[PDB]
Amino acid sequence: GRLRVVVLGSTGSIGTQALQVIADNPDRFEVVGLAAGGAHLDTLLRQRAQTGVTNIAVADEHAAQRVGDIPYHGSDAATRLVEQTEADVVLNALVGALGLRPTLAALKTGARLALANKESLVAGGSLVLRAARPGQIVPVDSEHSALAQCLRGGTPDEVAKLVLTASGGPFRGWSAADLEHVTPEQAGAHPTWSMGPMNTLNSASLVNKGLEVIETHLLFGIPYDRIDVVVHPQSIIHSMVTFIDGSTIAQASPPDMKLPISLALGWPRRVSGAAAACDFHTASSWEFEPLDTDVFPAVELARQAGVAGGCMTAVYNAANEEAAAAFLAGRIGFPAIVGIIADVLHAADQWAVEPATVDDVLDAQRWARERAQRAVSGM
Amino acid sequence: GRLRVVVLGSTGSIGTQALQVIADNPDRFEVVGLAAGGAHLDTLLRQRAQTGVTNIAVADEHAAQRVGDIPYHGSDAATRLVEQTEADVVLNALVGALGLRPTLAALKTGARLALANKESLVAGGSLVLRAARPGQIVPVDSEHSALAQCLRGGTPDEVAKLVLTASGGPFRGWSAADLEHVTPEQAGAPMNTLNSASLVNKGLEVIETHLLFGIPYDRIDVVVHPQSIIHSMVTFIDGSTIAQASPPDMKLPISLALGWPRRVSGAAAACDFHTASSWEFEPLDTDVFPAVELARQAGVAGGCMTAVYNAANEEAAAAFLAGRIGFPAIVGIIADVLHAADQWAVEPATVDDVLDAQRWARERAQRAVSGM
Ligand SMILES: O=C(c1ccccc1)N(O)CC[C@@H](c1ccc(Cl)c(Cl)c1)P(=O)(O)O
Ligand SMILES: [Mn+2]
Ligand SMILES: [Mn+2]
Repeated sequence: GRLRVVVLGSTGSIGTQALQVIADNPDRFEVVGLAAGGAHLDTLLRQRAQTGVTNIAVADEHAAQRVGDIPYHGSDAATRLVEQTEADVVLNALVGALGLRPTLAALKTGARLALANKESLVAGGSLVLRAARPGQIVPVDSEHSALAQCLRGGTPDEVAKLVLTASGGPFRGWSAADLEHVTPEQAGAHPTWSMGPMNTLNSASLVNKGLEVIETHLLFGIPYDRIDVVVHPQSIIHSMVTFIDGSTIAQASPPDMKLPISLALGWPRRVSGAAAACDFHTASSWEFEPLDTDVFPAVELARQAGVAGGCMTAVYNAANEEAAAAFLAGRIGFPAIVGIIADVLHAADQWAVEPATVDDVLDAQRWARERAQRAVSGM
Repeated sequence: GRLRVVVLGSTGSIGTQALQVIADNPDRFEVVGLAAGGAHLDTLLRQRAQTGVTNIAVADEHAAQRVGDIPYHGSDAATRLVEQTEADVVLNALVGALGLRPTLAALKTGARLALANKESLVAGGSLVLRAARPGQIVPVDSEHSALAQCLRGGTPDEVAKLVLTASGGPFRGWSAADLEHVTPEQAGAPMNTLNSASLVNKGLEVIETHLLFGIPYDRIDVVVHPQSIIHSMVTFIDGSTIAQASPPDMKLPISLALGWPRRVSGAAAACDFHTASSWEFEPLDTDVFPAVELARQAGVAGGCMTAVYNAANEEAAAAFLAGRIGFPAIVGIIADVLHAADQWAVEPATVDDVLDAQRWARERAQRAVSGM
């Protein structure tokens, strides 16, 4: 009855919330593994003391002189923890490149993978899919969690459309001309040595939604031409599924990541009192409007990369990271982020091949960065 | 593959929409029987012509005399059609008291009952429930169709609340004082329309929801949603709500009731999320509209009380239409009648028990009218 949980990336926002859900629900879950990168050693050590969990890994080579009592440490040590720890669920909330090998290891163990790491699907693609059995991957992000719930409304042959909702970001309703000269600070993107500013930039870019469309295709096996994005400023409905008879099923909740986290951990069972429900005793309205795809071409560009397949989505994401970083640094204008991704992709025919190994994904990503760094440089 | 379908009340709105669904899906369904009152004989004869179905029932004896070719005629013609005809699904879209016996006949056959007759469950209560097996009654109403769909979102132990949406009728935001002056014309009256306006329809649907899904009344909520695009929602124990949405079109829940658990391709248009739209929610003004509160009271009391609730409504509704009482007196009289109905919390053993409750309720409502 009690599920054994490995929490990877335990010190970040997703990992800390998952540990609160588990602490609230010791009848349903027990923590059996923790992993974080060496920069987060002090917090990881606090978690060991608080959870009493000693099976912990420092997920990289860093803090190398302070790991004398850590059971796993070094490059790829989170993968080793996953390989060696009996569990029912691996929550992978590692950030970026770190997340890929532990995802692959988790799938090989036969455990459920509660996947928070975007890298795994966006870059890994068919590497990750070929390692998974049907139903083994359960998403942690609000939208994909919404979609997985709404897909319960019918059999696969009855699915007409998947509809992801999007806030539209801070430039919702702006013209191309309006966006020509915006600053990173106008996007709500301010410095911090984390993926925070990148994440907020991707939200302004609509690249966030592009990535979520890619993840949707891979998670649910629905063609790109049947994955739509709708703007919904309230973010109460987190996504919807439209079925062949005309019926749409939607999932709605006040924003709170503990809900989709709880569900991914307990899948298929829901977790009592994980989050607060919508209160239908106070007036509200849920608004929907089309995405302006002329102004925000990032989403259709993600579909184009996705349709090409293989390492093309790794290329899309890696080119975005470089271009977005350039925009953050004040080196390029806002429109050039997606302009650069498009340029890199146009040159990227060699990367439509499926990746044979992790190294092919890494090669595609290095190529894409180099290619994006060139585009940025002149300009 | 082909489900044989008996359509009761074939000439009404639901009936005709159902025939069109069946005609569009001959691989899925076949019409094998029709029943109507006879008021719209033109339609029935036209339906006989288009479907080829000669297996027909007519309530009116003088209207059946008009053709003299109808195998079933009289006050129980529909019931006798159900008893005789080999079917997989009986769609009962008969109106009012006409629907109860046919519902009982249908359940007795073992066929799925696609139920569009509110009276069956609301008045029939446990008598209808005792006649049914798990899953045999499949609701046609948009709200209950939505609920059944949203329940796929989890297991039964995970359900926190069922939330029915209500249009609010044309008198959203009106005071009791405002409602005093309402004419039949303003309330769109047309018994479903009046009930929509008075919120009694929602009251009835709350009772139906309890009896169909076995959720307690204190966990069946109503929210006002004027667009009627969200048709109902379920809130699960983890805080997640699952909602069903579509442009209002009965062909959707009709198709689903006939083909359950399988969906029917192209039954209805989907929401078009490429055009801007707004879905508004607001609480019901329960001071001005207590019909749902009253329905819960009747439901909790149980037995014949919901039969009393519905019959008092119909009498009071008739009085309002006749010009004998004002609009707020409809639900006012329902309350008065229910409050006098302590003796009626007894379980109905037979159809006559239900008819006795309804008689009592009609007479008590009339006495209240003769007061005002
Ligand atoms: O299920 C239905 C219905 C739905 C669509 C079309 C016709 C009837 N009804 O119960 C009719 C009354 C309900 C209703 C439902 C949908 C609409 Cl579009 C309207 Cl006007 C009224 P109510 O919320 O007022 O109680
Ligand atoms: Mn998201
Ligand atoms: Mn209804």
